[PDB]
Amino acid sequence: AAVGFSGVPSQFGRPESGVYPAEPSEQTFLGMRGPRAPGHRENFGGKHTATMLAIAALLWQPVSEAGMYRMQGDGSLTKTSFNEFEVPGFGNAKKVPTIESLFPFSSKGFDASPVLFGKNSMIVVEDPRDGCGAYANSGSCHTFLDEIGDALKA
Amino acid sequence: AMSDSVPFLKQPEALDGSMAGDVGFDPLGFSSIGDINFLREAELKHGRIAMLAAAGSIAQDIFTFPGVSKVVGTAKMTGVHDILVKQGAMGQLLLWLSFLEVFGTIALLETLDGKRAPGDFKFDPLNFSKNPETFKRYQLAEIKNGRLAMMGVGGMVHGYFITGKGPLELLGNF
Amino acid sequence: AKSKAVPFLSQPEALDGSMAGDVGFDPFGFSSNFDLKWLREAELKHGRICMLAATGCLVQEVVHLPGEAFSQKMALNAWAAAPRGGMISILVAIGLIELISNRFALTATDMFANPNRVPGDLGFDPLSLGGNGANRARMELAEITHGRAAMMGFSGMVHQMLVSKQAPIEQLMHFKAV
Amino acid sequence: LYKDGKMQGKGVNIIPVFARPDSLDGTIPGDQGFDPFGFSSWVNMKFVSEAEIKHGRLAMLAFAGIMVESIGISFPGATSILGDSKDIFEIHNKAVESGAMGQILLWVGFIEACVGVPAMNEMLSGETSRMPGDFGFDPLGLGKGDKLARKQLVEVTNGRLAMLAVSGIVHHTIITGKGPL
Amino acid sequence: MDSNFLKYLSTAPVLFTVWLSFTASFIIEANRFFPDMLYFPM
Amino acid sequence: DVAGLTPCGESKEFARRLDGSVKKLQTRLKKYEAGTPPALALQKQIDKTKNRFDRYGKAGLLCGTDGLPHLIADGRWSHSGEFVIPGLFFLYVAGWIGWVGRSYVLFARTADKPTEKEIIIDVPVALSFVSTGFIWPFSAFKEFTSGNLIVPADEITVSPR
Ligand code: CLA
Ligand code: CLA
Ligand code: CLA
Ligand SMILES: CC1=C(C#C/C(C)=C/C=C/C(C)=C/C=C/C=C(C)/C=C/C=C(\C)C#CC2=C(C)C[C@@H](O)CC2(C)C)C(C)(C)C[C@H](O)C1
Ligand SMILES: CC1=C(C#C\C(C)=C/C=C/C(C)=C/C=C/C=C(C)/C=C/C=C(\C)C#CC2=C(C)C[C@@H](O)CC2(C)C)C(C)(C)C[C@H](O)C1
Repeated sequence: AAVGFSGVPSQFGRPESGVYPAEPSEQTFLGMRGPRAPGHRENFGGKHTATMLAIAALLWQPVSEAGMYRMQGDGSLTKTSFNEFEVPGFGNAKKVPTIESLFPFSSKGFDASPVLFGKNSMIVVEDPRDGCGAYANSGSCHTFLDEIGDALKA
Repeated sequence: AMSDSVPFLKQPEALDGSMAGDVGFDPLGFSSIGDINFLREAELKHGRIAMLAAAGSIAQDIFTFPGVSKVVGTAKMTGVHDILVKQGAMGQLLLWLSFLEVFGTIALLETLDGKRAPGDFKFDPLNFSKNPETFKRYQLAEIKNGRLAMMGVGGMVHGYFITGKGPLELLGNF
Repeated sequence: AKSKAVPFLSQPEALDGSMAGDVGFDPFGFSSNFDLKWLREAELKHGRICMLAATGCLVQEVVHLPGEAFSQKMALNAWAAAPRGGMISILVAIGLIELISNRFALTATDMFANPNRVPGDLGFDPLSLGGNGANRARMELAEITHGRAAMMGFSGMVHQMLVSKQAPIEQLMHFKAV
Repeated sequence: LYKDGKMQGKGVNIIPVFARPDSLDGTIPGDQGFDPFGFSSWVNMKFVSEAEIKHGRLAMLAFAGIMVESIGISFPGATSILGDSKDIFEIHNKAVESGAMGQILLWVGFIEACVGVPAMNEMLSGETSRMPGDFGFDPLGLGKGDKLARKQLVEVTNGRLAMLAVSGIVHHTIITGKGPL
Repeated sequence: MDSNFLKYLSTAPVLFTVWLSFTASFIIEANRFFPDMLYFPM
Repeated sequence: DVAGLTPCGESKEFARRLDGSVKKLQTRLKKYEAGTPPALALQKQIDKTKNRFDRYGKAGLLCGTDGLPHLIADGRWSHSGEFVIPGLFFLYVAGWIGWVGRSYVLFARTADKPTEKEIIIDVPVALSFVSTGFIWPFSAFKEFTSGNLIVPADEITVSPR
């Protein structure tokens, strides 16, 4: 009458809903399959999501390198934070929230780049194999195959 | 119903022979998982980018633009990347290629709808493909050169990783 | 009438070869006491978490995010060294994903209340890689086999990390018997 | 030739102390009525047939390579990095440390993953009616109508003989310390 | 397993004893591995 | 600090309690030979006493003039782990137990013989119910707002007034 873990509320005497929507087959790139309003997968389907992700990735690039770049006498550029940008007409609030308030990379010590990971925030790759081989190693490298071989030869 | 390229394997069902370069070559059945339009758009983009990168490696061995030698020094191939990241060149390149790739994303989704051929940006300002036959020959040549340049630029950059020469210096020096 | 995996035992009822990975292996009679839909959903969830977990236990040793807090090659050290607010964010986000992906039907009395809800079918196909009809059963078999293999591998990797105090690959390269 | 009932097929038993099982169909090349442990009753015959063929061809290439490398014949410049000795085990380790056998492993594994796995899977699933060991490889054109056997049967018999020969040669090199010939 | 023996095992005193022993064993093992927890550490 | 109490890591009477406990165990330790199992057991008890007093002294607990930790339970966040957070843990577990018991009672009402379900538990269904209890506050509140928790006063038996 009521199989364990069946998940049907009527078998457990639980208040059900009755209205159970059909499952449509339409799919969204960064969304989920499921019941939606009419017009939804045509206005916010995979095309809209991919376009908005593309536009967000494009607009990330000036946002990642956000700052006041000022040319010097030698033609070099000095980057200084938008937190030092002062405004004339808001009373005692000379410093105001800027785009760097919403994206505070330097507060966390994160060297952001237009491709997210920057020079001083580079992804660290190191080879775990320690420059030795799978078998027949003489030195500071004693692998599992070497352990098998030494166990057999004793 | 067997593959022409690999005669002991079946012809993949998503492959039909319509696309340029179709020889029934998909032994691992990648076209059964992904869309063939997405796959052809990806193949054309990888191939065109690799053709440009191969020609770039050859010409950057051959010569450099005025003033690049001062900023770069005696650095070739991927070794310039980091330097030109500290300089503003690669950021500007990424900005404008990202701007192009936004409309590339819209074009890819249009292709996935089925309103646009994969890799068809209708960019023929010199009207090279007047005849449909010339169009077919240029399509086959484009896909073949793109695949060849994919292999070529892979070889060039990994040979640079081994010797630090450059594709044309390595030929003239072992 | 006998189980194919275990030939000296009778074939378990409610196992009839319909599901992927069904070889008639249920000697303890879990499917005779609990519903197969919940068991399959749980098996797929444990397997998918273990796929991600085994892949992490191998990859995090080789590849790290920048920073001191992400520099632990051994995964049990990376559990403690990683920033705590980030891991609490991971917990909260997993909770929200579990809440919304099951569409507020999370329990043993209301998940599968909708007759269209299929075990392990959360509706997740971001790139629509399932658009092939004869591919489907082989795909589900490959997914459940990867999940079972990942469960066994990750269980072993955690307890061998406890025994050896070494990350898995560098334990295989610097092996010390007990 | 195909010699059904003399060299292959039903009714042929080369070792009559173990009777030929009823499970063997006689269609497979090399069927000479030898299955004492009754594996043919439960295994998939196409898979184990392809496995026998692959083990055999690998052992044939292994015998040819082992003999040509233990007698002393070498490619030009190949002695220098790989050692001027004749011992096959040290040749394996030297070519591993040089990287030669890594390249061999990479390319053989690439071939095996790219076409070998799909050929085995489509043969077993029943999508191509491909026979075991059939990779469609006849560049020089030696079997067209003589393909039934006197090509297949001699291939499997030489494969099995090469398997036994390579196993014997390896363990003799281990116990003696000297390569064959 | 006999269904009547399982039904006997499902009776209130047996399940009560098993569940309370299981709970007691949790409290005992938690206090064995983490003793003297007068407070939640914060 | 709070209510005139001092932190336990600087209270001299806390140290006196620790010293007295360690000395009381050490005078028992003195009568046994080194390496004997009573000696190892007593030394383990000494180690546990030292670790407990160290942990209590480094936890921000307040000690009174008696020398024992005193808990603050007025709601202040500097002592939220002494009553408030154990209270939240209890309330979660207790609401779990109440919710799964109520769910099993309402299931048993639907059976052929409800009282048999009360004395002979349907173990798979009960295990399903005890699994359901992890989201008991939201489930109980939705049960309340849908009119499925509270029953009206005209449907409950009452004595003559
Ligand atoms: C009209 C749009 C536009 C604008 C306003 C800029 C603006 C700038 N670019 Mg830029 N760029 C653009 C389009 C544009 N770019 C495109 C489409 C590309 C190719 C994807 C690039 C690639 C690029 C690189 C690689 C570099 C810049 C740099 C710069 C900066 C130079 C500042 C300076 O003092 O140089 C003043 C210079 C001049 C007044 C003379 C420059 C004349 C050049 C040599 C002519 C080049 C012709 C070229 C071959 C034609 C392009 C066709 C191509 C699409 C095939 C400046 C912010 C540089 C930078 O960031 O340095 C800090 C840098 O290294 N850009
Ligand atoms: C079971 C999964 C799991 C868990 C719990 C962890 C846990 C951790 N990882 Mg790890 N990781 C995993 C899988 C996992 N990993 C996988 C599969 C990869 C390969 C892509 C990595 C690669 C990785 C790197 C490179 C690093 C860590 C690091 C860390 C630590 C800090 C957190 C962080 O920065 O994450 C970073 C996480 C990622 C880069 C990728 C996580 C993506 C996961 C699998 C989520 C994808 C599924 C998601 C839930 C969507 C499904 C929804 C759908 C079902 C509805 C932490 C201990 C850092 C560390 O301490 O170094 C040792 C670090 O530097 N992880
Ligand atoms: C299903 C379990 C359940 C639930 C939800 C309630 C709910 C309630 N009881 Mg009640 N009660 C129960 C069982 C339960 N009771 C049992 C078994 C007894 C006999 C010992 C009592 C004896 C009792 C008294 C004497 C009083 C309450 C009171 C109350 C109310 C306040 C909460 C309270 O004081 O809890 C405290 C509850 C207890 C001390 C007894 C609980 C005994 C166990 C721990 C609970 C049963 C768990 C059960 C085995 C779960 C099986 C489920 C499984 C099969 C899936 C509330 C309406 C009080 C009231 O009227 O307040 C307005 C009150 O004065 N109850
Ligand atoms: C269509 C469009 C336009 C067009 C356009 C575009 C600009 C077309 C121009 C295209 C060029 C970029 C095609 C590039 C081909 C590169 C080859 C295949 C790579 C070869 C590598 C191999 C041989 C190798 C390598 C080797 C190894 C690995 C390592 C080295 O040590 C040695 C070596 C180098 C030998 C135009 C303007 C006409 C207008 C038209 O209306 C519309
Ligand atoms: C659904 C699909 C999605 C996809 C997705 C996801 C990302 C797919 C990825 C699935 C990945 C995570 C598969 C992971 C497999 C790991 C398992 C098989 C193995 C562990 C090995 C064991 C045997 C071991 C270990 C061993 C241990 C015990 C002892 C050691 O001494 C040795 C050793 C280490 C060898 C995407 C996003 C593409 C979108 C698409 O629209 C829909």
